[PDB]
Amino acid sequence: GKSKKWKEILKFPHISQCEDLRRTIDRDYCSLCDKQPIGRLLFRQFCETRPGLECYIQFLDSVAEYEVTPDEKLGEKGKEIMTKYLTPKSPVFIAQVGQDLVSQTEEKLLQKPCKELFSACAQSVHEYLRGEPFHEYLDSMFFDRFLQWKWLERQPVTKNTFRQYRVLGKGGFGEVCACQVRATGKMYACKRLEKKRIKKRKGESMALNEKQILEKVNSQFVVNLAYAYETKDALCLVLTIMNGGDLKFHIYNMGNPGFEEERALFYAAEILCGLEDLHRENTVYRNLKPENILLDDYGHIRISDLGLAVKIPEGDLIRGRVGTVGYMAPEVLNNQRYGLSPDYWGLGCLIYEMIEGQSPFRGRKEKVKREEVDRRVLETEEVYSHKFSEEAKSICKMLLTKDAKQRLGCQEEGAAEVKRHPFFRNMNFKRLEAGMLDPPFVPDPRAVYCNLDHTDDDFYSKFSTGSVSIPWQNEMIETECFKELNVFGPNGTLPPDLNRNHP
Ligand SMILES: Cc1[nH]c(/C=C2\C(=O)N=C3CC=C(C(=O)N[C@H](C)c4ccccc4)C=C32)c(C)c1NC(=O)C(=O)c1ccccc1
Repeated sequence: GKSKKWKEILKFPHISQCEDLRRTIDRDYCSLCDKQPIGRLLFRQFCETRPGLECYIQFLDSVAEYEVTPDEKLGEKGKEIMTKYLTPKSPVFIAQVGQDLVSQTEEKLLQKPCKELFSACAQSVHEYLRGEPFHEYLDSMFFDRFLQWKWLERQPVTKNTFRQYRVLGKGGFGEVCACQVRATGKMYACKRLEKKRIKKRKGESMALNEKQILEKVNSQFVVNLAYAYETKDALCLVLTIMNGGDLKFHIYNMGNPGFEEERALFYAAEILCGLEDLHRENTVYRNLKPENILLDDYGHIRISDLGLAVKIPEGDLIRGRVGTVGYMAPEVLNNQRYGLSPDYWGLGCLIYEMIEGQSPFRGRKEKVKREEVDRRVLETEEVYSHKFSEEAKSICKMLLTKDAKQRLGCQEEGAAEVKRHPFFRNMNFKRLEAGMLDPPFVPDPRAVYCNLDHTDDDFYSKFSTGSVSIPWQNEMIETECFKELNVFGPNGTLPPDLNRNHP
């Protein structure tokens, strides 16, 4: 549902408008050719024009396929790649990998195969492309086209950039609408925060905390921020739409109550991956509870309410009794100084609650005061049932270890430790992060699973930043706007917008 004249808004500017962008963008290979989706596509598109570079992109694709191939099917795939790219007389032969590297991978395949068999080769390939091909691409018409896409990216966004549809989560410190970008037709979730409440409550710093935490992290398993802007009356945050409901509804209304262990495994694996992505930014979530794990249209999950998240300074600890009764780690209830450990306590709480259909320290049918709930969280040892395997019992106990120093995942190894736990013994995290494992429950599409101060001016100047690069470029690609507008000249000739001769 793109706007009538959607091609005029995303109309490329003339290459001459991007000179300021050219002399300012950092020419980091990893950033321009990999992280940034549209940049990645354009560099790959540049490599298709050269004969000697095409085989390198094809090989990296085949390695990407190898990493997610099942175990029983690895050998075959490995041999395929070898006889295709790594044989001297192959039409698509990789040259910059040393002969002493192809013979090393020959020895590797002569034995049991591994998922990272081709990692050495792929790194050699990238070390090559990082040099001569990359700098060739910089002086190519495709980097020029990238500068055009960036110029579009940084354009100002306002209320007119989107169109609102319905309110969905009116309740918190604001409301959550269903905004939609008009030029592309992509659906999001407006997160209107009323300026007046913000100043009255004096929590402007927490608005920036959530906005900046979101803009920095980009995970498949945490709601992604795509736009932040200021409108008369409020400050909305354009976020990933989640039309599948939340985990609380599916545990209790659509559950036994509860899930089978295998189902809980899927959700816990994605949640652990979300928490790992947040922790890579030394950011603790502190608000893990079923109603904050949402489902999308496919059945995959994302962490949602980041209003309590904070970026723990590296080599530092923080203080704060925050969260929801019954989902607060003991170190928090006591107001001790903690790190990332509350999130792993929350993970324990969630796996338990999914499997058993009730909280580990409170019964669905129980009527207890916050005081006794906290006393149990701090003193009582939880009990398990035949719904848990020994492995599930184990991971829940280790994650629900009262002493954050003994708690699983709260060591130097981090999420890796939790991912190795026998509870995930049958989980291929690689295929999970690649979206290959089918989710257990698929939400039906047509379902309903339910003043004039200058100080505020600076607070907004830091909040209303605009579009987020990676999300924005991803939006362009999903809506096929990139496919449609990314059109060069007939038979590899400079299009008019990229030829400095005629503006
Ligand atoms: C689509 C959708 N998104 C969301 C919601 C979200 C989202 O998407 N991202 C995010 C990220 C962060 C939040 C978040 O922290 N807010 C808190 C409360 C807050 C704080 C301050 C001010 C306002 C709000 C919420 C969301 C909701 C409910 C539905 N609606 C349903 O779940 C629903 O009933 C339904 C079921 C089936 C089909 C259609 C609708």
